[PDB]
Amino acid sequence: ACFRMTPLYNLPTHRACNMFLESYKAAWILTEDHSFEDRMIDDLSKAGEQEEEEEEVEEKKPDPLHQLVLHFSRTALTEKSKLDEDYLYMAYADIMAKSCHLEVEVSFEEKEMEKQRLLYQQSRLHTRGAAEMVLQMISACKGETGAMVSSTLKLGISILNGGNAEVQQKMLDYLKDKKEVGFFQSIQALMQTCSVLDLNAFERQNKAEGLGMVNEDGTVINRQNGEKVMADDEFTQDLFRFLQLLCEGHNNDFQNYLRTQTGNTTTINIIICTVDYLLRLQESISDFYWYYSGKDVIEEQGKRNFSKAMSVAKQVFNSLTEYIQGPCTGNQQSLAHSRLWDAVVGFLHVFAHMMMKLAQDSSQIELLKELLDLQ
Amino acid sequence: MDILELSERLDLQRFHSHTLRLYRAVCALGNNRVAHALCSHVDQAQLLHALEDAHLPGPLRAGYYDLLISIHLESACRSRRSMLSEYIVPLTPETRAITLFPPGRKGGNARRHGLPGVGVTTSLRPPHHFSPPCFVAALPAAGVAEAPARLSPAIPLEALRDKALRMLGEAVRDGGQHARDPVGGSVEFQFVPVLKLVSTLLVMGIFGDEDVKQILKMIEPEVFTEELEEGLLQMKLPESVKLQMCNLLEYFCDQELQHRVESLAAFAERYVDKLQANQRSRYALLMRAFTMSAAETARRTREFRSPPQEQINMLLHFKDEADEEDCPLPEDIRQDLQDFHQDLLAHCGIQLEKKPQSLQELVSHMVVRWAQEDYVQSPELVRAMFSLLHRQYDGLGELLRALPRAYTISPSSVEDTMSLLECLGQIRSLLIVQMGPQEENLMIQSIGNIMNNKVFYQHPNLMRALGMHETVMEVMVNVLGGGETKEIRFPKMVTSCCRFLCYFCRISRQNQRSMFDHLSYLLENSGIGLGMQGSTPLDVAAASVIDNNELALALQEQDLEKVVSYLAGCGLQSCPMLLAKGYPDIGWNPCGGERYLDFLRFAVFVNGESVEENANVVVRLLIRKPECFGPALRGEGGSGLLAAIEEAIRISEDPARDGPGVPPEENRVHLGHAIMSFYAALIDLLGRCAPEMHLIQAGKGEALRIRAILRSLVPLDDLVGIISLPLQIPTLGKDGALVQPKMSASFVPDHKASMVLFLDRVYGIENQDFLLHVLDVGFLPDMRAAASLDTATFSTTEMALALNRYLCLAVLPLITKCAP
Amino acid sequence: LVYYEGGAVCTHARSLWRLEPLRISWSGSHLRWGQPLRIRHVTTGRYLALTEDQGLVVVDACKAHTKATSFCFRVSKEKLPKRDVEGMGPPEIKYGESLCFVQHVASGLWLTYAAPDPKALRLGVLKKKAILHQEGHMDDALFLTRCQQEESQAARMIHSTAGLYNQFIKGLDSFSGKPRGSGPPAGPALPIEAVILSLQDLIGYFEPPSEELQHEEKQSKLRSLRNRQSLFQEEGMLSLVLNCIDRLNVYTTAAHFAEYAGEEAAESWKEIVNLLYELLASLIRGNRANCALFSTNLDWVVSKLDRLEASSGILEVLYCVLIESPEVLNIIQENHIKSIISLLDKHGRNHKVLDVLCSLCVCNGVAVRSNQDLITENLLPGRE
Amino acid sequence: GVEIETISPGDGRTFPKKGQTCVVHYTGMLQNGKKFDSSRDRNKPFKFRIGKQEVIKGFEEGAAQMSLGQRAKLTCTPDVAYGATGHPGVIPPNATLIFDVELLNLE
Repeated sequence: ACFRMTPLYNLPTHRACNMFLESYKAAWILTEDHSFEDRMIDDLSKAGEQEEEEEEVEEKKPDPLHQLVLHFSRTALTEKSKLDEDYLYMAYADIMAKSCHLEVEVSFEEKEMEKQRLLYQQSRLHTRGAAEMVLQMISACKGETGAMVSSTLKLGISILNGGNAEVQQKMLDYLKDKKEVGFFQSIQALMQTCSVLDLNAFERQNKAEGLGMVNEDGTVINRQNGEKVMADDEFTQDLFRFLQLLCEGHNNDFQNYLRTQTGNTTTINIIICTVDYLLRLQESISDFYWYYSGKDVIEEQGKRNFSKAMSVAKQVFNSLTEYIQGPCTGNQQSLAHSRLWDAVVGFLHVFAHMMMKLAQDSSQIELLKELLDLQ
Repeated sequence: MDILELSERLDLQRFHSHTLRLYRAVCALGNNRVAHALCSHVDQAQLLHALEDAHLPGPLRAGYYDLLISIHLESACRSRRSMLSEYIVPLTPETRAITLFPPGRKGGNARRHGLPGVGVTTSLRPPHHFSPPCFVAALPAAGVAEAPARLSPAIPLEALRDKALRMLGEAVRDGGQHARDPVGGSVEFQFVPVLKLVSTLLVMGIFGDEDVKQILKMIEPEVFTEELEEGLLQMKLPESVKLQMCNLLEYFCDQELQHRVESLAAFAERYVDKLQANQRSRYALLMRAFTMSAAETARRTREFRSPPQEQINMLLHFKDEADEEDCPLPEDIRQDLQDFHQDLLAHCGIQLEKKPQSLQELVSHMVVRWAQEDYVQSPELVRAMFSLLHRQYDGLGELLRALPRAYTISPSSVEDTMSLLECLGQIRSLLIVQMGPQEENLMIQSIGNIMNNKVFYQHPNLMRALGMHETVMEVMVNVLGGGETKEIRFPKMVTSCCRFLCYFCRISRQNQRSMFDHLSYLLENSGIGLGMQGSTPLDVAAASVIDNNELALALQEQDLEKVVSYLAGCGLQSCPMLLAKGYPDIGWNPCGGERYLDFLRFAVFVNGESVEENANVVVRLLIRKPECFGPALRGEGGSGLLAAIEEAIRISEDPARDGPGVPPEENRVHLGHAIMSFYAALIDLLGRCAPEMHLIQAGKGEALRIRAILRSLVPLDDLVGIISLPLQIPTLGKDGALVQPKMSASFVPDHKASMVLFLDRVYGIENQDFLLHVLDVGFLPDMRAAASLDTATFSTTEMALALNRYLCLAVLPLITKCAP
Repeated sequence: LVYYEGGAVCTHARSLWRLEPLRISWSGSHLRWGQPLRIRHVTTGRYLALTEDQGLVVVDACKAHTKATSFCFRVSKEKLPKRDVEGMGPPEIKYGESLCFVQHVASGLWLTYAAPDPKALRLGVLKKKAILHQEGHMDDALFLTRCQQEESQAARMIHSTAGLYNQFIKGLDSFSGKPRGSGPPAGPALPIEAVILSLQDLIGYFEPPSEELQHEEKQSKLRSLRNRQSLFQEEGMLSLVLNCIDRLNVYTTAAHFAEYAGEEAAESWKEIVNLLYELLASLIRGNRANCALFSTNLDWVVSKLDRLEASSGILEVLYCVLIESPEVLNIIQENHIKSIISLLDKHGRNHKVLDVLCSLCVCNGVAVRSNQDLITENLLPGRE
Repeated sequence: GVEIETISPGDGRTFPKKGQTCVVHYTGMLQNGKKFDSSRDRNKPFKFRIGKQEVIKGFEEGAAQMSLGQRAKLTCTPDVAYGATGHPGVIPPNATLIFDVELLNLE
């Protein structure tokens, strides 16, 4: 068809404009970047020019930014069987999230400037109840994964960067006095729904790219439609990153809270469930080696599936490290009485044969060095 | 008594206010037939006078305003409002005149922003339809569910908009007077009902350009000066009317977004033409480049040997300036594009003193002012204002979320698109109303109009962008969910929708992936649709799978195991509708089974080749549950397939057990044939699940195992006996008439073709002795039969053509294969 | 008959068993292993035991002879009752952990589900009957988990609630015929004061939270109200009150009620019939399940609109169902609509009637044109 | 089958025949005096084409009887009106109709 395929000038004007628009947005508008998030928070954080009366009572009526959090708190505390998607909550949560970070022998005297500015930016949010709003939304998603809970976890990380001490204090206090079970019920449900490596789906994808499908109005070469393996790879990453940030800074009080909740009616051991998920990832990474054990070289999509699975495994190990550092004797006993050892021996078996196979050539120097930092 | 007396008679006022609420309720949600009836009780003169009656009480005034809106404006406003979310921009000279900024001389980057809602909009929106309210006209001879749907009652709109502008001016000036006697009894009762009318007329587009100019002067005079009278924004209004203020602004902001989209379409119109001309000239230069070039021309002609989708992507790929070498566009066109990007982002206010000087700055300043002045207590008002604030800041994001619904159309097909938009209007309006026969006829006519509209094939991308497949899916979901325990009421429009979705999938592959995301939902909904006969939703599921390899074959194992569990139930229980029609009781449903088996046939066999991943999985699911195969081959108690085919022949040929015994029903179930077709489908399905020949020689362990499994389940000898089983041959007799059998109640060549496919794929013919063994027992009488029936009379008969297709599709290639 | 039932069945009050010890003092002491103690069902007021004709079954408290009712919670199936301690003693048995095997202290038999699974369990909901097996299976381990105090208080209330109204119903139908004439009543005097006091207690118990409450805590009060109302309907008193109205409503007036129940109950007739209607409204208020149950017997309330003893209560009761259940509107026929319109003619211009009519036109944003046309057909052209 | 009664004399010599549109400012009323319809509330004359039975036959025959420019009163029985079927939600079944017909002009 290529040599007989009609040139561009022969296309009708309306048809040509139709795919012209989608190409223009994909190449010029999506690529364009607009930095307005910080200026939005700056505008919403000023409760100015209404203080002409300066009343003694000083009830401290909420500033515009505080009104967002209060409105998003009530829509999450209201009683609904299913929590629906709000495009406005998507936008404002993402704006709040990416309005916080804003980021070779740099010295520590100017290094502390960015940190104390970041702490100021997080203080701008958590001083208005945003920490509890995040807690409510997580306990309100009922274990149903989606863009809503992903945006909520994104905001919780952006407000918890560097392990904010007072933020962890507020989150722990709000859980301790509310004594609600649904928060950890959701955390367990979301984590249990996290996807693992799938050989059958990988083989199906390999056949799909072998066929190499094309559309009608033109042609896309080796189409990059959504991969059915590690589709929620970033969601599994930042869920454990959020859990790690909650225990970061050796918050022993919260560390014992994860292992057991004395105030709560029922106890859900997040640490044990975390080990169970790591076990499932261990099996999936083991059989994905065993697929390539007979083979000699690792292809392009294969090594990408290693890279993203290993990055998730790294995040899991960092979260486990933060669970037990301090040291936390309760967690140490829980790990001892868990199935962690089976994952440890299985990973060691995997690591041996990855290092031996991948060292035979210089084409997997990356996948070796990202391997090496994982153990 | 005087109506104004109700300001003291609180007992009567509350009741009559509720009466007006009831008048809105009966005419609510497009009940235009009742709305015409209410014109008798409350007329145009009363409603128009009641608008201007300044001494009317609060609830009565608001009730009368909202009643006027409900009777005359709500249906048109609702349908037009839904139509505003899509931007179908035709290519017309008036579209070509659309620009981001009015022609001015302020600055090279951008000029002052044009007045919102002022100008021309070429976006396609259906015109409103109104029927004047008359009661002296004769009662129509047409009955219910056949007569055309009533339109909204008419009312003078130019007079209504002028009265609204005059009244709003009176209210605004009275607001500035700080009077102690507000109209209706409060500021809220003075401003909320009139602003609802203003918002509704603005949405309907009744107001003209000058009318919009007057409104902008009233809302904010000094900012909106094109080049006491205090604007609305300085009137320290209560919370309730602030919501209507936001509703006005999100309309003006919508108008600005539409103006931007139209400008993009106009720029696309010009840019495509000049880019095509440049590409044509470059192609002509390439035609003479072979004199002064060599084999490196492949990189220059890569554009013309590559499809246009990435041609434009390469041509447009010069934004970051690090890729200018690849792009062959001249710098004048490159300047044209980057200039239009510059004023486009300037129009969105990216980059380029208390005066806002624009709607974008004014809305943000006002909303922030409202929030910081007091603690807003209305959650809806909070969500309303922050929707506006987000839209003002995220100028590009809203454009990025509006471009996927944008589309351009040919000027010669505008009336056809105008018609399909009108037809889609009823379709959208019927999802908010309980299903009825009257609505059923209207939607069936609407669907047929979509069929007869040629644009439905010309532009599938637009048809996908409108998302009709979604709406037609939920209008089914209402029916399936409604009464799923008892019976699926009104199947007439259900089969019409299924026929539409099935006809929709075959349009293109992208239309097939749109349905592909909705299988497990649809298959789940097909659990109760088995009682209904015709175009079942299962056929929609199959139609989303046929003739597609990479996309359509990603069905999950959970889907397959749940479908085969349905097959197990159908092979375990009789059809309830069959039992209800007096049919003799047999412990399994053949029609339901054969319906599942043709779906599983399409699930595993695509483009003449079996699918390895689907084949073993489905065969494993059937082999776990022996009841799926039916009463035959169950194990112990499962008779041979020759016994099953024989008893199916006797049941079909002998009445009083083949049917009700009391096709006349046009889908008259014949049990013996249905059982026989079930077994034929089962053999056909296994044959299509057979491992491929090229895989057999590779020595694959599971491919060999699966082939041995099918050979062990289905013995070859019974298949030979089925081939040797005779046909019902049409004869010549009974005054020379065409003595022909009943197709759906007699033995057919199609079931024999299903036998042949299993033969040529599972067992195969490898030696002469077994070749000629089958040839002289079953093939020779049939092939002679087709030639004998090939005469001056019977050659055109349905049985003869059945033999012709049967031999030429499956039988004849098998002997052609085994010719050596 | 006691089973091992799954789903939301056992999160209700039917699965509440009281560990009543044999000790008079320190009955709340922490349980050791194998302490003899009875088992009580609070919602029915009966005690678990093993009898002769039908094995391990719950029996009336009057026949809890401490032999077949006493049971011991043993650590394992191995063969293992110590002295009572004047205090809590050692805290050993934990809530949600510390698995126990319940064995009959007298018969020495262990709890176990009935092994056969019939054709009902072949395709239907999986519930298995418990049999006091001689040796027991391996998976017969049992968990003990906490229950909330407020619902436990309701559980104790629900039994006395059944007892008083069931006894009242038994008193009521005793004079179904047999007019008193001029002599004494048919039988024992009715508990009018006890019933009325119970009605006031239950109506206040089911009062919805006030509007002016803060948005946060109010939602929790809604959850408490939904839970308590769901339990009461699940225990069946929504039907019981309907029986109370059905028994009383067949008498035209209080003087006609005096002919059967006696003159002493004539004065209280108006009060009891009203308060039952408000209690019924409180039960059905805000509940999807309870409002949806009146679709089947929708004509019951509609048939009683013309009664003069209680019109406001019945109209508000009707209002609660319509404003929550969309499917109830689909059941409404022409006769009901004309009857509701007749309420305006037989009771004056009551504005709540129009509220009912407004509710009829639209359910939760979905128009019901089958009822809108009937309303405007029967009401608007009359002009009266 | 209808009864007419002139109210104010107009032409008295010209009759509305086939070929010209009939324009009226009518005012229909119920048997009990409950006004339900008119044209002057809408402030626009009502135009209808004589001949194709688009309007009710009693009104048609009355307009045919009465002359041009002559204000009239009509009376339509249910036998010549919607009758037993009745106009839905407007006119009750089997209702006598009274019309304050003003044939202002033809064409």
